[PDB]
Amino acid sequence: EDPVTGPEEVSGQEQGSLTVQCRYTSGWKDYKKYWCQGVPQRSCKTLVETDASEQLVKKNRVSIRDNQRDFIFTVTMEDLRMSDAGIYWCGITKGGLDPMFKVTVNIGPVP
Amino acid sequence: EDPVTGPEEVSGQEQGSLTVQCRYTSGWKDYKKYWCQGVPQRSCKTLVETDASEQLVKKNRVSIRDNQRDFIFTVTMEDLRMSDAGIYWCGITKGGLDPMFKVTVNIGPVP
Amino acid sequence: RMVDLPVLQPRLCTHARWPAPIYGLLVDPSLPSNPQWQNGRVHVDGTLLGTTPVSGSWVSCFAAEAAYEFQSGTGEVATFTLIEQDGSAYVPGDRAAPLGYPDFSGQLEIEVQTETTKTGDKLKVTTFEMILGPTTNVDQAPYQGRVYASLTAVASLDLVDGRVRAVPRSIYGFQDVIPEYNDGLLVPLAPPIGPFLPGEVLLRFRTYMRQLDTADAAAEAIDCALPQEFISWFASNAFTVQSDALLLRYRNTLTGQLLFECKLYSEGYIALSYSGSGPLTFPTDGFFEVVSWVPRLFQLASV
Amino acid sequence: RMVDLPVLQPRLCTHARWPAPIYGLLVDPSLPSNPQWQNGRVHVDGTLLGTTPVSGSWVSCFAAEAAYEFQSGTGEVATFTLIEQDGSAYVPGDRAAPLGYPDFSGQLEIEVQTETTKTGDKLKVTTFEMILGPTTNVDQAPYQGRVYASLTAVASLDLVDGRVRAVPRSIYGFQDVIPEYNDGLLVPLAPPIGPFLPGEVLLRFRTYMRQLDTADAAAEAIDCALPQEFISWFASNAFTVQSDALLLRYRNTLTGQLLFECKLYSEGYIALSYSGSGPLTFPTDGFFEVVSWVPRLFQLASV
Amino acid sequence: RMVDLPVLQPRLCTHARWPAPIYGLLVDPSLPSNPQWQNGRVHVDGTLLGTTPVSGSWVSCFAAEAAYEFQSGTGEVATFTLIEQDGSAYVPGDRAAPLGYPDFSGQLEIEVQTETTKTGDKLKVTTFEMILGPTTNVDQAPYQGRVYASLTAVASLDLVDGRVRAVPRSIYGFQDVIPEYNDGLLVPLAPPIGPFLPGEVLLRFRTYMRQLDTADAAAEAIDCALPQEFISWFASNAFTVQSDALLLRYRNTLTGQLLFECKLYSEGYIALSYSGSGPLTFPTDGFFEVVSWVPRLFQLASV
Amino acid sequence: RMVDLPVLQPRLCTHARWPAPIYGLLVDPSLPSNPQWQNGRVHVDGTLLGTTPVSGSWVSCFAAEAAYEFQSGTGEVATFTLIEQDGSAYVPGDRAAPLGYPDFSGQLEIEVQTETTKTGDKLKVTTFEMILGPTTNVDQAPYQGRVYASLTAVASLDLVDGRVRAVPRSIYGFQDVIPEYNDGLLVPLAPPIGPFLPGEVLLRFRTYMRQLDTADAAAEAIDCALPQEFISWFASNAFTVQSDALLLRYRNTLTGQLLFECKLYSEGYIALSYSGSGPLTFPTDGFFEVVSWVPRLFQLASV
Ligand SMILES: C[C@H](CCC(=O)NCC(=O)O)[C@H]1CC[C@H]2[C@@H]3[C@H](O)C[C@@H]4C[C@H](O)CC[C@]4(C)[C@H]3CC[C@]12C
Ligand SMILES: C[C@H](CCC(=O)NCC(=O)O)[C@H]1CC[C@H]2[C@@H]3[C@H](O)C[C@@H]4C[C@H](O)CC[C@]4(C)[C@H]3CC[C@]12C
Ligand SMILES: C[C@H](CCC(=O)NCC(=O)O)[C@H]1CC[C@H]2[C@@H]3[C@H](O)C[C@@H]4C[C@H](O)CC[C@]4(C)[C@H]3CC[C@]12C
Ligand SMILES: C[C@H](CCC(=O)NCC(=O)O)[C@H]1CC[C@H]2[C@@H]3[C@H](O)C[C@@H]4C[C@H](O)CC[C@]4(C)[C@H]3CC[C@]12C
Ligand code: NA
Ligand code: NA
Ligand code: NA
Ligand code: NA
Repeated sequence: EDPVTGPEEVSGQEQGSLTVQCRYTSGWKDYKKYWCQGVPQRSCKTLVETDASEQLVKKNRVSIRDNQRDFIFTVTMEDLRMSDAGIYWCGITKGGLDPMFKVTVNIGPVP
Repeated sequence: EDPVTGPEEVSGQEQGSLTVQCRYTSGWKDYKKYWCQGVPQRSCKTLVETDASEQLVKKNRVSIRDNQRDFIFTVTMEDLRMSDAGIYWCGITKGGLDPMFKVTVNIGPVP
Repeated sequence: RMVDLPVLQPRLCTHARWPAPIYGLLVDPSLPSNPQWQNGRVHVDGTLLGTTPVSGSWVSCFAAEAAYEFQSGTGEVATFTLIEQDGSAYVPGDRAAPLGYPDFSGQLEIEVQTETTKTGDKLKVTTFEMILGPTTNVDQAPYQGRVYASLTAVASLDLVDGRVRAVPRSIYGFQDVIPEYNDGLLVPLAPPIGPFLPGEVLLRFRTYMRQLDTADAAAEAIDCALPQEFISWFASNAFTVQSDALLLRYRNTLTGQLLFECKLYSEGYIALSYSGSGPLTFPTDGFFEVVSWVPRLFQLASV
Repeated sequence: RMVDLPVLQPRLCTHARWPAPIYGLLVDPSLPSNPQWQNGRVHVDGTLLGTTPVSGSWVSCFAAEAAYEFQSGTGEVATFTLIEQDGSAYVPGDRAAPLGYPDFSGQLEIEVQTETTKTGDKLKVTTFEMILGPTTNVDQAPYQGRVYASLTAVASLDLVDGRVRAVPRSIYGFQDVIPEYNDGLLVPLAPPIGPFLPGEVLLRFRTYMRQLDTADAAAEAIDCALPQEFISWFASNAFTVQSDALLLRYRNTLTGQLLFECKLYSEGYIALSYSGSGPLTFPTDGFFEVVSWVPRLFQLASV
Repeated sequence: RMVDLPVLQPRLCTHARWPAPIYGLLVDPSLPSNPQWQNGRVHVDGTLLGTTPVSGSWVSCFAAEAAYEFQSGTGEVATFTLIEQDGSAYVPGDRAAPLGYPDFSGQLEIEVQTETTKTGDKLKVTTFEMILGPTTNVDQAPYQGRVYASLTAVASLDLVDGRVRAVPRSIYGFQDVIPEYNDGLLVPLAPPIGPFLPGEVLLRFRTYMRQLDTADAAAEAIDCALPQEFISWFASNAFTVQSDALLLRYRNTLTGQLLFECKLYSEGYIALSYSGSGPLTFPTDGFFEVVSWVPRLFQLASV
Repeated sequence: RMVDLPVLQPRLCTHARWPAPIYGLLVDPSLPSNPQWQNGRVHVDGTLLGTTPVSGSWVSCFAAEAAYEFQSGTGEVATFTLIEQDGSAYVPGDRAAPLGYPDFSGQLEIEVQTETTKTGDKLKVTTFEMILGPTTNVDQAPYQGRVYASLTAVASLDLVDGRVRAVPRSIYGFQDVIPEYNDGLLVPLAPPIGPFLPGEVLLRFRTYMRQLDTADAAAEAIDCALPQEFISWFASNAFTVQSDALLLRYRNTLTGQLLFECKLYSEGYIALSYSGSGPLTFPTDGFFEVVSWVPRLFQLASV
């Protein structure tokens, strides 16, 4: 019954892409969804956020689209670099403490 | 659960030897062990004392060796005389009241 | 009465921005030269600036009315309605926060006395995590008197709401940047430390904070402009200020050898004339003595 | 220069025996009249007594070289080889312990910075349990520079030995009795506070300590003779002492109305003439002022 | 006012070093000529020396805060944190111990009032064994205010800690040697009794102590320089001292026949001119009278 | 020479009815106002009354020729043929008992030096139980010079008959009523203390006796009319008595402040004017001073 869940560990490759699915419970349908970066958790940098609608939003190399029927918002990171590796979070914006789930992103070169 | 135990009564013979085993509980391993002589108990004359190690210590005719595996320190009194008879104590040096066990030593002539 | 200073050695004094002993005394021109620290700020005439308190036990602490609740997916959640640390009401005014509230950023572990309803127990000490800044997604507003903290737990701790004093246990991801005082809006702030003459650099009193770090074991340094003893020394005396700065001498306690001379500006910070490019640390077992009043343009001997 | 006192209100000062703000000011003849507190002791001429430090951040803390080990059936055991909190070597001398070491009894929860070898972590803050006294089965000897602490664990925490500063988290089973300084033997101590004239009682500066209690929710009070700001005030000024005591007045800060007159004895404690049987509390927003030197036999007006 | 003496007979007086009547009056040149007794020492001007008390009920007793515990293999163990016998705090100072503390050696049986928690009992009188000296392996330090005692028992007596007055029940292995006052270190002592002129020997007031002896039934003698009544007599009168000694006459109470002349030295001891080699006892139903002041070199008539 | 008093404080004096320090000073009209205590009774001219001795070591003690035997069903039984404590023969005369014999009731534990024939021992100290009164079924007759004591034993202790001095170890079932002096018959007694003027009450010097009690832990108080030092002071000085009473002032030793004025009647008891119904205690660190002689009807100021 966690408010938002996702993959604990994802791996991409340089100049490639990776996709992250953040699942949430029905109650958070009409809330803004976001994808943020870094630690400490609650001072992370929001990279892209929705307007609580199902519109796809793209900022720089990060995209986000909220599916308010299956209650999953999907994050896509394009043209990956080694510097993209780190801790990220699926996020739902509310007053006070946000529902957040830690996502570790590993990036390597193509073999 | 006594801290130190030994023989209540030992008897030797002139020009002979006697040995006294003082067993103690594991907690007193790293304490100095000693053999003292006379009454009152807690003003007795220390004849020989260890340095809390297993090294053998000898002063005049009295020897002491601490076995810190079986938790027994062995006192040896050599070349006994009748005047050696009296009250002795197995001792463990501590702050305040020492653990002490009364050992009565009788010395007689050889038949 | 002419301004004087306590004969106390820095190594025996209290840090003014983190409740710990002072361990270092140094200059470092590579660091930000005009920090806007909100604690440890006092004028030589005794006027406290920013959130600076008189007592060192207030530094990087707060007091509050605590309300606890459990939130699935987050844990035990604390809402702290801030109050001044002596119990007088906190009124949002001409400073960033209640006196002594942290003036740095990062994730702060705090300790409070908690009462429980569980049979067989009564009083415990609970560690909470509280994000300070630089930016948060929590809408921290200590300026308004409301901050949020949390701790991971599988179920409610059955805490009773009530009064608390929160003291700092550790810092995670420390940054020497002012925290989120008002949910992203600006607040009344003490101005940046300065200005300095060309070649003048800030004298820093340094301590090291208990920290959480998963990789680096190097100590986390934090600087303040004056020892807490000096702040309360000026706050008690209410000296009359004549010129813009005071010429000070830092001397060895036993031998008397002069280590450096410096200028204590009336705005509450010490400057040294320093020609180096890298850090220079000084012995911490010396003492400061006031020589005389000097004008702002007074040129110091170089270190 | 004639002795003076800071205008600081007690409610804005730091306690001298537990690192917390001062919350109370009172006399209570039902408590022990002549406590032998080892912290918060200073002569008016500036001579520190007992283990009293200058900085309040040293109070009820210690520094050491820590050696850790796991002992099956008990847990993680810490052996602290004490050092003075500024890093100078601790040498057993004419006082009970290193400066600032706790002068009360009970089980003290302490916090230290620990480094671990377990992959994925590096720096943590670990809570240890340390029995202070009155008697222990652990053979605490801070006078010799060795104290022991422990923490329950199923396996080794893989801590790395090194330097630590230990700060107090909570007290359990508090008793205002000096702890085991030397494995049951006595140590050089500051003498009991006193003596007093007939009808004179000790003025107490009170704070409340973070505690662990399984049944009683009432706050745990601890008293000291002088605020820490007064301790460092005398240590810095090094006044010359003329008579046996100083006549002081405690006045309301706003109106100036006199609340009581008292005697600050040169040995570092304040006396009031009070014949009542129960506690009598006083406002904490007043200030003390020095009136004059007086002989020991100076008779105070009753409060 | 010229010094005078009470007409009280030695056989009706109180001993000054063991709480018992005086039974003998003698000189004995074979005993140590210059004992350093710490009790029963007073100047003729009334100055008490060493640990000498005014009240005879303090002699060879002590008062303390008692802490009890059971130790298997030893028994019920008492830790006595000493206090002055009137309840005023004992502070290590310019004498060997609290007033009245034993100044001899051996194993002392003491009696204290004990409270127990065992159902069906409450208040008992318990006998403890306490080693005084000359040297111990117990670290007795009455000078610092801590001594240890024990009594054989198969299980805990469930004693309650609290205040006690300890009185002597018996002595075992008595030695007229000062006890271990400070864990082997030296303490401030009253000087040895003396000096004496050639041919002069100390007059001894003798009683016999309750003792434990497994073979020898002969009584255990202990001597003091003056009856306890004379100590309180000199302490109360505060006479002015003119010369170095007072010439005394010991005469029969009924007939008036002169038994001997002696010198009461101003340092508080009586000397007789006696050339014999063995002990010489005197009747204990006589009286002392002051004749006049004499210089130190005054030669007494032989007895 | 006009009667004067030593400056001795009550808290530093010896109790006159139980061999212990004086701990309390009080009046209590709810207690028996005209007690017939037999020890601690003296005229101001030095005349001893009842069984009062000069030496405090005689108080509540006795000396005897002891005869020991074992009686199956009883234990070790002691027959004490009483003697005066200095060794002079006891002759039944104009007082209740030998000097110093206990003047209260209850079961008294006494200690005597005993010699044994048992191999391995020789000299011991043996505790006996001795019933004093008020009534016994054992025919105690200290007036006749014969008292009996016993201790439960499964077999004979092999005691040797001989001389003893008996000192008190504890009291059980204490009652401040004169003991059975003569097997139920009457004896010569010192008269009840008194008389007093309207509003006058007896001043009590109080100590607390070692006791046996299976339920109540409260201390067992016993009062006397004068400290033992005052008794020996009047016995030694032999002042001439002029009026019926002496006006005294009790003042604090340190400040000199007057605590109360009182009347020391020539018959040896002190009166205070006190109209209350319950106890009123006084500080024990004062001193008495003689003001003048006064007639019996002199009216004191209320306390
Ligand atoms: C339960 C705690 C005592 C234990 C504690 O947390 N002590 C702090 C420490 O050990 O540093 C109580 C005792 C006194 C309380 C404080 C005082 O009552 C004054 C003040 C009153 C305000 O309503 C709330 C804050 C504030 C400042 C209180 C916070 C909680 C305190 C500190
Ligand atoms: C790793 C820690 C820093 C974190 C910390 O514990 N800070 C204390 C606090 O936050 O209050 C280091 C940094 C500086 C260190 C101290 C300083 O080096 C001075 C001193 C040096 C002695 O050798 C050991 C004790 C003592 C007193 C050290 C203890 C450990 C400290 C405090
Ligand atoms: C329980 C005992 C009373 C029985 C007793 O031991 N009487 C002594 C005797 O019989 O000789 C109490 C009553 C009063 C107590 C004494 C008084 O309170 C005065 C004093 C107070 C100090 O805090 C402790 C020592 C000291 C000196 C106390 C020792 C224990 C005493 C003597
Ligand atoms: C065995 C005891 C000595 C030990 C003792 O009990 N001392 C008393 C104490 O320590 O307080 C002997 C030594 C001297 C003896 C006393 C003296 O011989 C004088 C006197 C002689 C009478 O016949 C019997 C009583 C009396 C008074 C004796 C009683 C027993 C005494 C006191
Ligand atoms: Na939020
Ligand atoms: Na409590
Ligand atoms: Na020992
Ligand atoms: Na009773």
